Amino acid sequence: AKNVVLDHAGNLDDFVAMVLLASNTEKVRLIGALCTDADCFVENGFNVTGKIMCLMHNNMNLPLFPIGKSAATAVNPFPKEWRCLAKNMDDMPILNIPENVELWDKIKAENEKYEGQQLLADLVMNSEEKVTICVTGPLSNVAWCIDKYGEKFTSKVEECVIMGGAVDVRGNVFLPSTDGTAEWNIYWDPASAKTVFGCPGLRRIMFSLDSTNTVPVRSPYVQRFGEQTNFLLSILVGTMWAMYYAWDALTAAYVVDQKVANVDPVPIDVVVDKQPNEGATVRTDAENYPLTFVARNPEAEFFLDMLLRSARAC
Amino acid sequence: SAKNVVLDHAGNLDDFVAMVLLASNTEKVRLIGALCTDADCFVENGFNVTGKIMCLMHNNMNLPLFPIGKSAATAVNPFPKEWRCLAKNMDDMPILNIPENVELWDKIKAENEKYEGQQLLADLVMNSEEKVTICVTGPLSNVAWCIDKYGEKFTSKVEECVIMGGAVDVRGNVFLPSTDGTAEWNIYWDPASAKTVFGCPGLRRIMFSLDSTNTVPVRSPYVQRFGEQTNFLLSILVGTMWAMCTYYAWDALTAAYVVDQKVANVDPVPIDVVVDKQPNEGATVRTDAENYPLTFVARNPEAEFFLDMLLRSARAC
Ligand SMILES: O=c1[nH]cnc2c1ncn2[C@@H]1O[C@H](CO)[C@@H](O)[C@H]1O
Ligand SMILES: O=c1[nH]cnc2c1ncn2[C@@H]1O[C@H](CO)[C@@H](O)[C@H]1O
Ligand SMILES: O=c1[nH]cnc2c1ncn2[C@@H]1O[C@H](CO)[C@@H](O)[C@H]1O
Ligand SMILES: O=c1[nH]cnc2c1ncn2[C@@H]1O[C@H](CO)[C@@H](O)[C@H]1O
Ligand SMILES: [Ca+2]
Ligand SMILES: [Ca+2]
Ligand code: NI
Repeated sequence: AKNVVLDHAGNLDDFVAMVLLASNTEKVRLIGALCTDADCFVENGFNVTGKIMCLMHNNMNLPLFPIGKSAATAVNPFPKEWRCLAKNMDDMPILNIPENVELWDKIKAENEKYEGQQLLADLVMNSEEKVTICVTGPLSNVAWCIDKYGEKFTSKVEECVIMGGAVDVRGNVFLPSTDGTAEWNIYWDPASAKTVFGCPGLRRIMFSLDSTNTVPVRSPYVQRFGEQTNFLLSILVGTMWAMYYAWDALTAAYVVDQKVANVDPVPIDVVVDKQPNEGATVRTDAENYPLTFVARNPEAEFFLDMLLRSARAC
Repeated sequence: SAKNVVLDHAGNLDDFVAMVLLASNTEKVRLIGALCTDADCFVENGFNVTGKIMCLMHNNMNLPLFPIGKSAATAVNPFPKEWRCLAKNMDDMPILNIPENVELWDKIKAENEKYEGQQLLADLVMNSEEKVTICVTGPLSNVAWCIDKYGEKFTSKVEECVIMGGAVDVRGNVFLPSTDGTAEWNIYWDPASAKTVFGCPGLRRIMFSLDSTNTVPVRSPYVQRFGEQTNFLLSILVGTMWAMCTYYAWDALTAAYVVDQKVANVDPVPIDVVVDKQPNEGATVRTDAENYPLTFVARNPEAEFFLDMLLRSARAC
């Protein structure tokens, strides 16, 4: 298996992505996770990450791993409308079985002392083999590592698989001050995203809205987790999807198996100016600008089957 | 021993916790029917979630099946709502989509699709051998329709109506640019129907207004205790519903009273409803009209008793 670190923002799909990575131990060795106070209040996101990890560790062969809270702060905050979703998951019955919460209470102190950004840097730089970073939240943490360590960090990254942006499709950030061209993860911290997408020597796979828009969350599919209620992960995943696109989950599925999508190189820049299109990921013709491999035409059925099967790991 | 009960609800998360409380306490309650109104949910979703809960309960605790109808009631004041979706999410929850339960619901869904909720309530009440208790957790439109159509022929068959709604000596929860914050949502949705119900003589009414429901909030550590009971389908269900709206136990408290009146003492108050288009439209006010019908308003509910009742009830299966 290959080493993977999950850098997420604590929304429901970030957690479905976590389940996908953690459950596929033959292909992925999940060596760490960091949570950013973005799509969630870092507090609850950290706790849900820990509760899911402990539920899996006590039920399948998933080694414990470090979990760190990132110190990253937003340039433009997510809608408070969907930030406290990690708070709700923190209270779900399936994540509060006493034997699992007891394990989390026993290992929480070791994890509370990590600073997420430094943890991402250390896990990547100190690994024997290269590490794949699955980024389902903003790019603030990867940018921080690039700024502090440069090539000492990027040379140890196998690839960075990123959920974010919108290249040849409309974005999803519709506010009185914006024009709808930007996507939320990039809009949260444009400058950090600029740093990541313009870094030479860093291989980037980009799951922008171009690909995620083609694999929507539909009721008949979500109801199939009801056929697997003897599996804790199916009660977990079905409950989170029961609450609009499998953005982060698609991104993580690619990490598990690249047959999820073909990718095409595009030089991607980011608008960091305080304008209506702030956060937009745009094609640039600047000479020698670094290429990003944008996912295209994802294999929907393959992904949907992968998630249902993965949710039977325990 | 058990008494006949009909649940008249609006499909939000607490309407469903109320349903589980009534249905799980078979020593005390015989649930003979339910109707769903297109108020705090899109009614088709509320209809399906009611059916799916009933079928899970029939297959796991022998709950007898009963008719479920969608009401044709339309709002006087619709919510400018972004929360009428907590029935849709629910319809897709894994614990309500177990094959053996979905198969049974699919088998009986067409028969229930044919009912019209308002007429169904009237028929359930009027054709019953023993009197019927109506637990109303959504707006009062359906009870009002029955009173308007059948009058005493309907009310004489009602044991009592236990209603969640209103605010008597505390502020309300309807905060809009044109309101003064003294009205509560179930009444504000259809004030005229509420006025009809509260002013009907010869109808016994118990009222769980914000005065009592404000005293029992949904708190995270208590909700997390349902995780100690995941071997019970109803604990995964109730816990999941209270988890996503950690909010008060408005409807659940109302249903708990139907199960055991020790949940709260009640005090008689003559209640009128503001129907004119004023800032306090929908408010429940104490009227001084001579000989006006009394409503028994719940006071100082037994919170610990209620919280224990719900955790216990959720171990029924
Ligand atoms: O409406 C929403 N609800 C929950 N999460 C959302 C929503 N919109 C965006 N994201 C979050 O931002 C990225 C996609 O733009 C994904 O990483 C997702 O977690
Ligand atoms: O009466 C009905 N019978 C069968 N399905 C129905 C009915 N009403 C709504 N649906 C809905 O249409 C799809 C199934 O054809 C499902 O989405 C179901 O929720
Ligand atoms: O008690 C109250 N609390 C909060 N807002 C209120 C209350 N009463 C009336 N409004 C009104 O509803 C809008 C905010 O939702 C404001 O326009 C305010 O005038
Ligand atoms: O903020 C809210 N979210 C969801 N349901 C609500 C909210 N406020 C009120 N109710 C609904 O209206 C009655 C209490 O006024 C209860 O019947 C409850 O189901
Ligand atoms: Ca995310
Ligand atoms: Ca209600
Ligand atoms: Ni239908």
